[PDB]
Amino acid sequence: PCDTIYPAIANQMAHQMHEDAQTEASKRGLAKLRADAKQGIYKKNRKPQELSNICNITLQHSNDSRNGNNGGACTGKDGNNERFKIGTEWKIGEKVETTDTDAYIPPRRQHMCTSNLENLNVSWVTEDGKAIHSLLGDVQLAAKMDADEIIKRYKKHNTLTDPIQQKDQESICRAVRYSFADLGDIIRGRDLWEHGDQTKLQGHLQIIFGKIKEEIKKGNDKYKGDEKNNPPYKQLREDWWEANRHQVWRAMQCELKNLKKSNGDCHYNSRGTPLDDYIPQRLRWMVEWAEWFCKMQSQEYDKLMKQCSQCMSDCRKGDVNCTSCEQACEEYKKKIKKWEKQWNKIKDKYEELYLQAKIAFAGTSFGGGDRDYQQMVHFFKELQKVTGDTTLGDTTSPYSTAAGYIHQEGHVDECTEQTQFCKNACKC
Amino acid sequence: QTSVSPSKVILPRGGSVLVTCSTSCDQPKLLGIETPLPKKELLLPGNNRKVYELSNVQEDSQPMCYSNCPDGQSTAKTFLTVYWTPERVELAPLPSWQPVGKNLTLRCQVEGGAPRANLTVVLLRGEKELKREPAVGEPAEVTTTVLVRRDHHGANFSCRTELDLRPQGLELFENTSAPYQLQTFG
Ligand SMILES: *[C@@H]1O[C@H](CO)[C@@H](O[C@@H]2O[C@H](CO)[C@@H](O)[C@H](O)[C@H]2NC(C)=O)[C@H](O)[C@H]1NC(C)=O
Ligand SMILES: *[C@@H]1O[C@H](CO)[C@@H](O)[C@H](O)[C@H]1NC(C)=O
Ligand SMILES: *[C@@H]1O[C@H](CO)[C@@H](O)[C@H](O)[C@H]1NC(C)=O
Repeated sequence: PCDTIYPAIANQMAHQMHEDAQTEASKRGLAKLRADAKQGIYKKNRKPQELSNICNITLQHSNDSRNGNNGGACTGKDGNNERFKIGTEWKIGEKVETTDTDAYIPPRRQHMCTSNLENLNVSWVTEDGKAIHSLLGDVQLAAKMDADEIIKRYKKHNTLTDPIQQKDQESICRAVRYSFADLGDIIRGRDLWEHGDQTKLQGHLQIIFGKIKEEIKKGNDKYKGDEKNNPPYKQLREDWWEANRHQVWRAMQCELKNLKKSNGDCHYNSRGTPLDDYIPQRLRWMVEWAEWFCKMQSQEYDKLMKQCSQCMSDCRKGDVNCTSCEQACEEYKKKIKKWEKQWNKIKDKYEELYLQAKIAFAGTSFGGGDRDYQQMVHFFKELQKVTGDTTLGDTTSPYSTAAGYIHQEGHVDECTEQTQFCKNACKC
Repeated sequence: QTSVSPSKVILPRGGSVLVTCSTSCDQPKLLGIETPLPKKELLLPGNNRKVYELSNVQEDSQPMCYSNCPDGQSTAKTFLTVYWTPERVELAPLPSWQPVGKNLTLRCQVEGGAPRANLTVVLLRGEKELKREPAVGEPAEVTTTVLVRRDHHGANFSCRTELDLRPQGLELFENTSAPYQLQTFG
C-alpha cells in the first residue's frame, strides 16, 4: 500500500544486524583485531608518522605498488565527469550470463576512489607482521579521499552555489554514507559488482587476511578452516570490519566537517557512526536508483513543459510548437521506459526474495549468479517476524513489494507530479 | 532466452524452496517447470514470470524451466542439494572387559548422512583422534585397531560424524555416538 501509517524500521533492523555482528565477533577475535592507522608501516617506512589524528593522513601513507603518480586513490576514476551528472545511466555486472544480474551499480560506485587498494603491494603490508594496522591505513585513505571527491564532484557535476540547498546537502551526506557502506561490503566480500579490478582487488585481500589469521594466532585460533568459506575468510573479514568501523567513519568525518548541515541525514557528520553498512547492498542501491531516478524525472519534466507550455495554456495542431512538443513528449517517454526497464528487474527480484523467506525454513542456503541470496533472505526473515508478516497471503506490511519499501524508508521527494512507483498537450 | 533464480540451492529435507522461471519474450506461449516434486503455483501479475513453491523436497532434484519464446523453446535448469544429519551412528558391539595386551578392533556404523561428499567420520578416545576418513557406503563402515593398555582403564571411546556446510554458507553439524569404556584387567 502507498489507511493507517506504518512505522519506519530500517534503522531497527540494521541495529539487530549490528547486535548480531558484535556478539559473534566478540565470541572470536574482535579485541585482537582492533587497529589504528598509526600502528602500521607504509612504503617500508619505519620513520615516525603523525597518524594519531587520522585527518593528517596523506597519499604517501599507502602501500600502493605504484605511487609514482600524484593521484593516490582516485587514479583513473571518472575521466568523463559522469559520476554525479544528474540522470546518468546505470550499468550491469559482467559475470557469465548465468542467472543474469539484477544488480544495477550506482554511478558513484563505479567511479569509486579505490586505485590504491586495486594496485596494493601485499608485501609491504605483511612483510612486518603489522598487517592489521597497515591495512586500516589504506582503508581510511580511500575512505577520506573518496569523501573529499564525492563532496567535490557532486558540487561540480551539478553546479551548486555557495549557499548549498539543504536537500542537496542531505543528498551528499547520504551519498557519502552510501560510500561508507559500500566500502564495508568490499572488505567482507559482500560486494555485488564483479569487475576486472574488483577481482584483482579481492585477490590482494584474501592474501592479506591469510597472513592476518596467522598473525594473531600467537596457538588456538577462532577461525579454524575459514579459508574454506564463501566468501573466503568470511568470519574473519566480518569481525575485522566491526572492530574498526568507528574509525573508518572517523576518517570520513575529516571531510564531512565542512558541510554546514548537522541535522537530518547529516546527523552522523559529527555524532556517532552510521548503521548503513548493516543494510544489504542490493537495498542501498535500490534507494539510490530511486534518488537518481527522481532527480532525472524532475529534469526531463521541466524540460518537457518549457516546450509544451504553449500547447495546453494555444499551439495549433501542425505548427513548430507541436513538432517541438512532439519530440519532447517522445524524448521524455524514451528516457522513462529506459529506466523502468531497470526498475522491472529490480521490483521482480525484490519480490522473489521477500516471499522466499516465508516458505523456506531453517538451514536454507543459496548460491548462484550472485553471492548475496543467503544474507538477503535472512534479513527479510528477521524483518518479516518483526513486522509479523510471515503468512503467505498478507499485504498489511508495505514491505511486501519493492515500491512499498521505498515508500517507508526511501527519501525520494523531488519527483514532480508523479510520486508513484505503485499503481495497485502531447497530442496537439 | 530462459533464466532461473536461484541456481544452486542447499535445503534440509522436508522444507520448501521458491524457484522462478522467466523469459526474454514478454508473451511466451507456455511457461512452467518440470519436476516430480509437489509444486503449488503462486499467482502473480507477471506474464513472462512464473513462480512455484516446491514443498517437501526429500532428495536431490534438478528441475528445468521451459518457456515458449517465438525464437524457439528455451530451457534452463536448477540444482537442488539436500542435507541431513545421519540417522544412526553406532559402534560395534564389544564387551566392556578386556585383558591387557590384546589386539582390539573397533567398528563404527554410520547410517545415512547427506551429502556424503562433505561428510567425514572420526574415531576418538576421549578427545584424541585415531582415524579420520570420509563416509562411504550405507551404513558407512570405518574401523581401527587399538592395543589394550591398562593406563586407559575406564577411558571413554566414541566415534563422531562430522558434516560441514561451511563452503556453501551454512554451519557444520556433528553427532557423537555411545561411549564405550573398556575395563582392563590382568
Ligand atoms: C545429530 O546432530 C544434529 C545437529 O548437528 C541433531 O539435530 C539437532 O539436534 C539437537 C539436539 O541435540 C537440536 O538442538 C537441534 O535443533 C537439531 N538441529 C537441527 C538443525 O536439526 C540431530 O538430532 C543429531 N542426531 C542424532 C541421531 O542424535
Ligand atoms: C564438499 O566439499 C568440497 C571441498 O573439499 C567441495 O569441493 C564440494 O563441492 C563439496 N560437495 C558438495 C558441494 O556436494
Ligand atoms: C569418561 O571419562 C571421564 C574422565 O574424566 C570419567 O570421569 C568417566 O567416568 C568416564 N566414563 C563415563 C562418563 O562413562
